[PDB]
Amino acid sequence: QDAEWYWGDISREEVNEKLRDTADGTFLVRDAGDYTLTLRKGGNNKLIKIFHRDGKYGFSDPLTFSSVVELINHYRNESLANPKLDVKLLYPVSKYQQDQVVKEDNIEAVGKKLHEYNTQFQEKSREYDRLYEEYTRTSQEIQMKRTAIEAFNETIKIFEEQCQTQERYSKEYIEKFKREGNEKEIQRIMHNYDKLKSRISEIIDSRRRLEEDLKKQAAEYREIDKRMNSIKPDLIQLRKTRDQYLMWLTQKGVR
Amino acid sequence: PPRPSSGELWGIHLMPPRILVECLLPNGMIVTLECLREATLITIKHELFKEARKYPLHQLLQDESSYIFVSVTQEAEREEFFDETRRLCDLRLFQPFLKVIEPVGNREEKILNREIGFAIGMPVCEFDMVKDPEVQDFRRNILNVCKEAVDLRDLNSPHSRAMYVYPPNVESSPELPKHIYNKLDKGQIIVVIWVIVSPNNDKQKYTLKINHDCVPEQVIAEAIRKKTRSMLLSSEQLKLCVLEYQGKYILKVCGCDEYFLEKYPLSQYKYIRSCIMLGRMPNLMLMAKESLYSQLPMDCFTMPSYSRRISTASTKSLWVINSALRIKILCATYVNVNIRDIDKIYVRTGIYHGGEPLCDNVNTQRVPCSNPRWNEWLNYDIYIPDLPRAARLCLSICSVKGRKGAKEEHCPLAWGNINLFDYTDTLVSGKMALNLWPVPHGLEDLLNPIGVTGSNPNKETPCLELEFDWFSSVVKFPDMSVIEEHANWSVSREANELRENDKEQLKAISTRDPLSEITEQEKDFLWSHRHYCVTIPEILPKLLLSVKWNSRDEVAQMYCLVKDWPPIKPEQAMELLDCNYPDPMVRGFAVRCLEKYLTDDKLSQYLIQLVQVLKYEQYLDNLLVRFLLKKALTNQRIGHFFFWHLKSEMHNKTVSQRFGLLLESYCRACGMYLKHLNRQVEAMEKLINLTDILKQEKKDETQKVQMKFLVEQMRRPDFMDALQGFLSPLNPAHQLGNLRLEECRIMSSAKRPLWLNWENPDIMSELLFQNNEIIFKNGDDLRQDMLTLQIIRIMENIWQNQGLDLRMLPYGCLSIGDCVGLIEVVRNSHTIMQIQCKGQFNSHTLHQWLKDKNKGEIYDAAIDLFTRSCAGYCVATFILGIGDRHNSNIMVKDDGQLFHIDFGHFLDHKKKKFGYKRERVPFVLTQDFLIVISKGAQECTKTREFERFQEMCYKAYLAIRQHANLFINLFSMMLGSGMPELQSFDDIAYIRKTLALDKTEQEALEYFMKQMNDAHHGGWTTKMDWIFHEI
Ligand SMILES: C[C@@H](Nc1ccc2c(c1)OCCn1cc(N3C(=O)OC[C@H]3C(F)F)nc1-2)C(N)=O
Ligand SMILES: [Cl-]
Repeated sequence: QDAEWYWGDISREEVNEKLRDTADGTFLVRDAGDYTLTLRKGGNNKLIKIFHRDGKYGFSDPLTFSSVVELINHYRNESLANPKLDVKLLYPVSKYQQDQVVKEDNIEAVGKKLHEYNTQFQEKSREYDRLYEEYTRTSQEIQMKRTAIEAFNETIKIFEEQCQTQERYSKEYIEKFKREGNEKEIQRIMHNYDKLKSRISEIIDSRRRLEEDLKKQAAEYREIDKRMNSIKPDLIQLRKTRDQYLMWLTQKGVR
Repeated sequence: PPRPSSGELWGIHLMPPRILVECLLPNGMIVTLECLREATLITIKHELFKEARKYPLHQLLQDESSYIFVSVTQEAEREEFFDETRRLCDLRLFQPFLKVIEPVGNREEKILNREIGFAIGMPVCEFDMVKDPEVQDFRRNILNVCKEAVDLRDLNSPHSRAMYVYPPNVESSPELPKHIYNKLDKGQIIVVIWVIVSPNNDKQKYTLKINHDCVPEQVIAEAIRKKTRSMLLSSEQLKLCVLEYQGKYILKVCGCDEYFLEKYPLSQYKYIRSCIMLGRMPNLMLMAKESLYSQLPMDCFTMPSYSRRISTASTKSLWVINSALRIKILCATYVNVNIRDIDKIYVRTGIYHGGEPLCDNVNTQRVPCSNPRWNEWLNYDIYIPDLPRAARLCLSICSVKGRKGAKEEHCPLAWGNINLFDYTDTLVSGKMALNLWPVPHGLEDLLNPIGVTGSNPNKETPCLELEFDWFSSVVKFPDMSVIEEHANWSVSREANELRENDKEQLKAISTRDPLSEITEQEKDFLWSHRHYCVTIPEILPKLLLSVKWNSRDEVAQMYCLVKDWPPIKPEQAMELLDCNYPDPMVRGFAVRCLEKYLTDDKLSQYLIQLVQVLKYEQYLDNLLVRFLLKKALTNQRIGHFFFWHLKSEMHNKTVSQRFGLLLESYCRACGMYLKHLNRQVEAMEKLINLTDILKQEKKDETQKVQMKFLVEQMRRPDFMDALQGFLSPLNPAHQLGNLRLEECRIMSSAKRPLWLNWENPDIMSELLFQNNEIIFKNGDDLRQDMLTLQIIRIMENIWQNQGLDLRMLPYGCLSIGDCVGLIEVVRNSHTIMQIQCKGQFNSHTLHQWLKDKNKGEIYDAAIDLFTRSCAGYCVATFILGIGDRHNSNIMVKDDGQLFHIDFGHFLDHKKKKFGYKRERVPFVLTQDFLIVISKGAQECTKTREFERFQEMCYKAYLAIRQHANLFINLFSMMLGSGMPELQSFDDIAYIRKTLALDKTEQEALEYFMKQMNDAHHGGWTTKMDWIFHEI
């Protein structure tokens, strides 16, 4: 009656995680009397029910099978081709493979290791949540500095247009004041151009300093992204191990 | 790009009292004028031209009136400042400088585009720079909806203009439930008609005993009749006088801008229905029509510049192509991974139809991190003609960490989705460069089908190149007439009453919840009986999942059935718009159902989800976006929250373009309300900046020092002008007048929220509420609280219609930015910890506190209200699974109304952190709450009050279990929002376990009482009448 492909009372959430990113042919049986098969076909978890009536099993009437084990072994060798789906039962997910995660035999040693994995998972989750906050604020600050660089470009363009404007007017009047003999006025137009040119140098230096900070923050963002992509596989594996130790204490207990 | 922060200058939160502004004159000169922080541009201009005479070449300068200032704003825009009455600090300058030029171009259009841009949060000119044809066509084509709504707004003017600005806040049905009708004295309602009477302008009042089903004109008619009884007027003379006051006066809710304009029964209005339930006498005011219409200006819609510009810009059908689908992955620019930890990288691809993959996923060959080169044609198990209209390509650069050897862990790095068919029904062809997005937080799946389509605007991200097939022709999707021809042939090759057992099986499938396990045999049964499903139209969402979307024969036959499908309820139609149903004909049918049957009450109620649903749509131009914008421009109450729901997510770059373009169309056609919304946006920007200073600059400072800084900054005229005389964003009917700075304070709650108090400037404020208090908070994301409080209101509405007075308090909550939002203050409310601290404390402290506040006859009403409200929250919190309750997050009003605050999280959020599968009871009914319900008793559970409370809980539990399909779809429509608690369909399965949908109705009652007995250690008990349910 019991088999590696038969899992028993399993929720729909766990069924989807076993068949996640699997080839066509993977399947599992679970209690709904009746039992529900879940075969993979075109990246979808197709649910095929097995009816029971007077000691007979099958997907649809007529019921030409004596037991559930006979129905599974028949379609494992022969292809389905009842519905018009050209696929067959090939890769059965096993229960004994999950048991190798929890290597301890006594109940006390399982609980001792669970306390260690749960403490490690809390520390790794706290590290991942703080690194995600660093990743988010760095991304926002880079976007803020990128917008500021664009604003500095338009700011410089206006002050450069002001220099070009002064150059256009000054060339007509410089001859007028020189021929008149007003050197005091000529020095004022020249001083105002030097004042405007000095401010242009200060705005260009401000943009150059923020370009260096943006380059530095982009390198920091790349290192935070590298650390985020390295901690995720370790965090999900450490969480899956913890879940197996919790399921071991549930099955080895009063129910 | 949008503004970085609400500061006054780049890298500076507040300007000092005096600041040097580098003014640039048109004669090429530069003047460094010392300007005050809160000085107007007219004063700065006047002082600048006085100093300009001292500088050289002053003779070439013209009169100061013929010039306006222009400068670079924080959004990298060269904004022209036409409105010279604005203060220097409120201009959002990048650097302290102001260029002086003559006004050029269309002044009216540039002012309007500045107003539109300020409301959006980004410049309008950036949309003109977008080369994508879909974006330019969306701006041009959506203008027909804009003028369609504006034409009807000025058709029956001035009445139609008032209907838009102040729409009638009414319920979805005029029928009243059993408990509401019994409260009315023999089908009648008592109401006080307050009025400011000329010449002295005094506040007069008079009682009215009228029928509840009277329309607003019939209320006016009976008010004149009672007043003219002493005068003894004739029947015809009275009837003629009534017609004059009806046509020259209209009713208004005292204390708020809510009017009774349309002919609806008086009891159908929300203010009246609430007054009957609470047992309060309504207070109305006969405002003169002339006074209301004079304040409402005419809204004009000028066609935009981009609409009046000249346009910038063989065919083969899809069913003619006889080859299979293949997509080549060429190269990626860069990948952010560690070489020492990550072994190799590969692009995982998949063809999807919303959520379900149309074919098996095909991956590229594994290549190293340093050399991301593939140039591989990936063959998918799908025939090109069989691809549906909503076919999409989902891809992501995945990693592999084969360090353990036995188990190789794969994780995503950057994702990107492409619509296989563009907005003009053309199949994609040639080369395409796609910039990828970061992986959302918590997403462990290697592909993100729920995510938005299109390239990432931030080009400093991984760029993957692709090359689609080219059959020497432009491939287009077939027409509806071509699709209908193939459907008739499919039916003809296959070729009256149906058996009762088959009809009962179909009935049972339709009543099942959206995420119920649909069997393959059931799918064949539904597809075979596809034509018989017209008699029971509610089974359409179940039938559509059974349709093989990767086959043109079954798709074409379904298209004909959708075309002539009977109409369905608006709640059922919302199901067909989530991520699972992306087909345009399915979505079009659902929008058509909402156009005819969805009322303005339900549209406002489920507006949060309908705005999020726009993100699942493949294209910018669609029937849903046209329907929602049409309703936003014809109703200001819908339009106000529609604006704020889109504004809040503008920071998110995945929706910035879609929401920004939609906000541009809304702001251009809303009219007068754009100026009111700008006043709200400017007030919220000052509050963001004020809180940012208290968190970064005054971080390590005392409360006394922070309060001194808070008052000093608020007392300045720039802050007073912006935060006084504007409409409340939590409710547009309520308005905020002068601030009460003595009552404002920094709260001791998480993220130091700012308490704000405004005087209600309404002439009749004393009758509804004088103080409009709102808690502004910047730090935590209040999108979860918005969804929880919205669902509590829907639960309350369902219970009220069934005949249950479980008075819930869904207080106002609205997210307005990146972790920025507003919370409505409940007047005369205190936490359990605050009540216990007044008094060491005993279990009877909460009951003794209620005895002191409610004395005499109002004691029984307080205990009843406490029990009614407590029963509602005990059921609502259990079903949703909110964060664990404690004394500091449970509040009780003076009259006894119990309510919950600070939800934060919902569903099995703590399951991924701890790993314990258990449906918790968040609101534990401790002895403190049981003593109040039982009116002071030692044996609290063995009382008639607790037995009535138990019945109240089982009634509300089954009420939500009956309408469970609505709540499952409301959560399913919020998956794309990007919230950590709701991302995959496995998170929604928590409410299925609490509502016990797989089990029978009797088993659900036995389950609910067992969950309460485990948390409260006994008390709840079974009944013999539970066995008689239909199973
Ligand atoms: C002053 C007086 N009145 C008061 C106090 C707090 C709230 C309130 C009224 O109105 C009821 C809605 N409300 C919601 C929240 N909050 C939330 O939901 O999150 C945390 C927290 C606030 F800080 F945001 N806080 C309130 C008192 N009891 O101390
Ligand atoms: Cl970036």
